[PDB]
Amino acid sequence: MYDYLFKVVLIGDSGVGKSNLLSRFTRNEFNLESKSTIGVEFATRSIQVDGKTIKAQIWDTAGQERYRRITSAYYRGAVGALLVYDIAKHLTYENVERWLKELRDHADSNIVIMLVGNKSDLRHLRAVPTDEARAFAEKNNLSFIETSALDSTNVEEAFKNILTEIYRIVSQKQIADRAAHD
Ligand SMILES: Nc1nc2c(ncn2[C@@H]2O[C@H](COP(=O)(O)OP(=O)(O)NP(=O)(O)O)[C@@H](O)[C@H]2O)c(=O)[nH]1
Ligand SMILES: [Mg+2]
Ligand code: NI
Ligand code: NI
Repeated sequence: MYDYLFKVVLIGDSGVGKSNLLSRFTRNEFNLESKSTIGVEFATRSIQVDGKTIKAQIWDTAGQERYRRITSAYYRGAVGALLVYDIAKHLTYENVERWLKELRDHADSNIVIMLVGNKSDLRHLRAVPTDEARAFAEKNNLSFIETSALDSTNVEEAFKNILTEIYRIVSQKQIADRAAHD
């Protein structure tokens, strides 16, 4: 059983590690040789927030949109988005703004967004300083975390954080809504 089913979509440039974040979170698995994502995939994991069972339904799709535009169907019903860039590849961070516009175009206007700087294990190749991404996240009302799907750092935390924020929002909406029914 679960108390909540939260659809959370992974978005971000191809190669940033979205599928490995998914595999790490849902299966504790990581693949150095993962290929670009076929179509759309989702995987689930349930976590407890405030003693409630939150079932995360995490969606994943290839980041490259040149030939294949992500439709609103991908974003539809999503209450969270993990907007992932690769800390070692500045272009993926530069594209965060385009991903934010994609969210505006395709997703619920109140979608919870977490900026995720993935591949923190590549600190020797870091192209995006943490405080820069933080400042950007703060400016854009995004939560922010750096992860490494490879070494697992902050992967649990990233998902738990976004899911908790979503939980906080919908649990409060439920209380309000119940009152409307009363
Ligand atoms: N060093 C390091 N490599 C990572 C990390 N996460 C993913 N990678 C590597 O980055 C490459 C792309 O990962 P992948 O998860 O497939 O990226 P993606 O964002 O899903 N790509 P696509 O959008 O095209 O499906 C793979 O070689 C993968 O092993 C990480 O945290 N650290
Ligand atoms: Mg992928
Ligand atoms: Ni679009
Ligand atoms: Ni109602």
